[PDB]
Amino acid sequence: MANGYTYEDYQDTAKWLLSHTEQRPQVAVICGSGLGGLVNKLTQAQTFDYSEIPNFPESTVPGHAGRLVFGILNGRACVMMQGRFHMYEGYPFWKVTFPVRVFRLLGVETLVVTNAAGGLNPNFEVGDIMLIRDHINLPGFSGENPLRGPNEERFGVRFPAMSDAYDRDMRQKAHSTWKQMGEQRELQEGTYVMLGGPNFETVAECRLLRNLGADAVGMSTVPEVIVARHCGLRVFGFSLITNKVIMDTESQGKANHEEVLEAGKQAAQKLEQFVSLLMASIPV
Amino acid sequence: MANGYTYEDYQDTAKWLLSHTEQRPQVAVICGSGLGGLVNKLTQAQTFDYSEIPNFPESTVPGHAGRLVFGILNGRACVMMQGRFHMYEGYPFWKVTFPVRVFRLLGVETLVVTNAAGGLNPNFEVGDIMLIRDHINLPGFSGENPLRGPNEERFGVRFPAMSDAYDRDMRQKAHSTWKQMGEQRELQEGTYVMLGGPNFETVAECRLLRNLGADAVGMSTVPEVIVARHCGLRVFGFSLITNKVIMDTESQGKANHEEVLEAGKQAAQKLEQFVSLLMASIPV
Amino acid sequence: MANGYTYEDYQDTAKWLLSHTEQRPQVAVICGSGLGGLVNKLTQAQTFDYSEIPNFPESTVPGHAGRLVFGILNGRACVMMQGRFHMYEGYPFWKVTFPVRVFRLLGVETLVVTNAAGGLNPNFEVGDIMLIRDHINLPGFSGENPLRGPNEERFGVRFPAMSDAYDRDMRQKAHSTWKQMGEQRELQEGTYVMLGGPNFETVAECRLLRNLGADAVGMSTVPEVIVARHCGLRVFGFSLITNKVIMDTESQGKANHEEVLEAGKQAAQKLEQFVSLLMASIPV
Repeated sequence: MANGYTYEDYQDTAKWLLSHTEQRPQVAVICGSGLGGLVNKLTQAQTFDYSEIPNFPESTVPGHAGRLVFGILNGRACVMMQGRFHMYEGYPFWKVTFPVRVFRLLGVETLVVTNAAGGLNPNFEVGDIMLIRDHINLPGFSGENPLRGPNEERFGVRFPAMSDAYDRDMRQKAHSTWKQMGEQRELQEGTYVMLGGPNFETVAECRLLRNLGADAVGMSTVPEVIVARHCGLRVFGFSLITNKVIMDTESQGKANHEEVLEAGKQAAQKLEQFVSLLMASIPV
Repeated sequence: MANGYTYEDYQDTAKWLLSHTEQRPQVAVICGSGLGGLVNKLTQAQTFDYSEIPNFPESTVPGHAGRLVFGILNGRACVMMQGRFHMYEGYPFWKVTFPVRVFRLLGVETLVVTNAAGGLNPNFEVGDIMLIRDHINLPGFSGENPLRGPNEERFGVRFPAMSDAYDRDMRQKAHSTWKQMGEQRELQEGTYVMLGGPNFETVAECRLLRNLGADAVGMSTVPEVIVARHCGLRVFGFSLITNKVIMDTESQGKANHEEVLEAGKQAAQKLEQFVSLLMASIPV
Repeated sequence: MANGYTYEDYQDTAKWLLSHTEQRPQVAVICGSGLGGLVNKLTQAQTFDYSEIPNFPESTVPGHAGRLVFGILNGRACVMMQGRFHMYEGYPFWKVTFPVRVFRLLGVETLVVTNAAGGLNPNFEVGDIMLIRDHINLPGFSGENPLRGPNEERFGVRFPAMSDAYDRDMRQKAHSTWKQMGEQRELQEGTYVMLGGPNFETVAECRLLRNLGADAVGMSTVPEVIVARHCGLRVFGFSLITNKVIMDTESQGKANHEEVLEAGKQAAQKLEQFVSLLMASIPV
């Protein structure tokens, strides 16, 4: 069905959270596959299992702890989604994106999204970090959109713009921070295309996706970004290139969630330091 | 769920309409965003709010009055949908397209569809009128189709052809009429691509859509055309180019429903005269 | 809703079948539009109407007999789906693909899929047989996938690979068999793209599909292949090019299910002999 949550449902969850923690984060971070380690840098951390939070869905995917963690990251108060929800789990987008609106009602102003992704751009290598400059919402083309149904004007407008989805200032700061890190490999950047999943792409599909102008492919993020932008949140994020997608038929190989998770560990420290540093650049 | 309306549901609504008006139009016109002024030229006009008509859905979008108006346009009896329904409102296509089949059961033979659209073809300018020569149904690729489910043979066949959707004769007459109007700007023509919405497209999505061979993009029309063709209605229509879609990242701008509606006013008189004149060209 | 069948539902149907036939096929064949004649070569044939089989959906499309036939084809025991299910019938993919998992639970190891398809590659001619080398799942891009929802690990993994969907060895054997047949026309090969239907494509849509790298277009097969691969079945199949899709606007013509079915008859004997011979090449 279309969005089942009323404005009050979001409000109730927000109030519940506010009454269970003294922390008041202005930044929210959604950790994708193999990126749950970001919470490790949090001090004064308070954890809530998704099942404790009224109205919150459940992370069923491996590598998605399913915990909402409040804490200080590089002197900045934040709330992290250690694990997220995906359409392929059977969740409609209005459920997948539930936390984003709750965050808005908590006083959050900035949303950082991260995910594991397959590289479509041939110049990418496993371990690359790609700053998301733009996206292509394939499910959206068919009408599968978290905003489908009556519009809640207390959140945003009926026809929100998406061309400026990823904050220009933050991406600039992101590049500056990367340089301060003295990293060898250049900070990649590009377009992230989202598809439903859960199966991995065929060679024909990959070629098509690259030809559409996509740099990385995944099964998440985009719906959260759309909902964030609809309610006025500043958004920025990145994809951890966990694998090079098979672009030629029978080229000895096939993607697997194992390599995805395993990759998240080698580049864990990398993006973990990066995100912590970015906290300082996030305004307010 | 799949189509919930039985053949009788359509019949009941048709009979209700026939018993409440003496008018018997052979032409139906669906007015899109900012095009509700077309009813203004109607004489002997009788209006029914969608909420009065048994089984009729509700227009919730601004600029969509939500009234079915019967009247004479240029000496021709017609029924106009002052406002339409969209998938992004939460309506499945079988609800969005309900009126089209009712029109068929009223004796209507021709359907004129109009809409506001973003220009993908760089040669288009705001205020341009694009005769729809063909379409690309993105939601249809995924199976979201008003014809999905058991086929009602009393309406049409199981596998209807769409390659000849837009009547060739009418488009020719349309061009001739435009010339008689002595209009400075040439009558544009092209392919209309439909996507779900309600958010506006990203730059990457726009580039992709243009590359797919689309001339204009919108969130309506196509489902009505498919249903019309399935039940044997002659179809023709056009898009009012209300805005030039941002084709380059951060090129100082973003689409908005306001500019869309505001544009519909400047080009209102334009397409209003055009449609009135086309009445004479519609056969029978 | 997401998959409604529990593991037990599949098991119950499998046990029912095993207790009603002594046959134990290791190969399953799904016959598409106009290909129901393949059962004619079966000896020791036992037929079950889909309506007799607990949990089985119903074939509503003409040319789809709706019978599950057990028998010997070229000395090899097989089970054939004389007719299949399609999304456009109103069936969610978890219902369309129900038989594939039942086959797995019957001891089946190989799945042969066949279908009628429109040719996108200009080199194809009506009557051509195209070995499916790869596919493009458009509905999958939007999330419409038979695997959507909680994953049944007793069938397969959460994120199955699809790049190797069509068995390389079988396609090689397929080509060898074709040569032994002394056929004049070369055995075609390519990518099959699936879309929802039930309407036939517009010219713009066709151009787009070809540009995406598709060789043939249809409204089936892909979901069955995904489910087959998820549960470990060896898969291979082909499309009977029943028509050349209109690639140019108003080029005197339009597709129809009649020509589709009529074509299946001329090339019936052709692919019928071909499939029977392939039985010998299928391993185990």
